Amino acid sequence: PPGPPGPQGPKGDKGDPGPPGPPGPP
Amino acid sequence: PGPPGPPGPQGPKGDKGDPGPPGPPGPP
Amino acid sequence: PPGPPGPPGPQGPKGDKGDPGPPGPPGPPG
Repeated sequence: PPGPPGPQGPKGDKGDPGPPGPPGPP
Repeated sequence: PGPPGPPGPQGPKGDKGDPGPPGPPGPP
Repeated sequence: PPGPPGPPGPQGPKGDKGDPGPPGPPGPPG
């Protein structure tokens, strides 16, 4: 009989860093 | 009974981060 | 003998959300 399911796969890559924030107020 | 199968697939890439904080108030 | 290797495991977790971006530029001189 074939054996049990394998282990959980690795975590995905971290998402890309976000963009610079907006300018401050004048 | 056979041994455990190979590892599962790598998970998907995370979501893009948020835009950063607003910059500092301008000076006079 | 022991049977053939079994099925693949579950999908790994999604990656963490990315870091926030850098601070925005200083506002214009008023």
